[PDB]
Amino acid sequence: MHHHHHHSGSLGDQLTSTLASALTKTNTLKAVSASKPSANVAVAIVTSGLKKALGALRINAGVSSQLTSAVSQAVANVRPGSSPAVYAKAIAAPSVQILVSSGSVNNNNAKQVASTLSENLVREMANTARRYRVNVPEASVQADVSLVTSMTSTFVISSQTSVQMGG
Repeated sequence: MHHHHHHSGSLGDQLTSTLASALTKTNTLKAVSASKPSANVAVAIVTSGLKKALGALRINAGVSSQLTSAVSQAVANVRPGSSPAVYAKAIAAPSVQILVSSGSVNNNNAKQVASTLSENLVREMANTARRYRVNVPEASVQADVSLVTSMTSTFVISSQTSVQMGG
């Protein structure tokens, strides 16, 4: 819908691939996914992490408001009983599309925002999950934050046309 066609790999495409991939191996997602709670609580959990993530990145309230509305829709569509792969994707897809449309993420900070957003999102997501019979030990959450962050730390956008006028 917002993604590009084909040339240098859309920025959102890579962000979602990594963001979803990391969240797919995060207890914060495997615990809630395996718990098979419900789209009702799942939406509230994701929103909690989205608010903190965007708030920590000084993201405009306007864009941060629509991002939550969309992310919640996708997450509320996957329905309960679905692997953490679909949930993470339903939160990154609508996140990258809006993050890129608002300029909140570009070909230079995407790695930073992806690490911080996921770091705060995963942390908050777990906190809320606890109230939904999905408690998570700080020992596990910490690993999820370091894992998602490490992935971005070495995130390189394979885009040929990435000239910012410098030569």
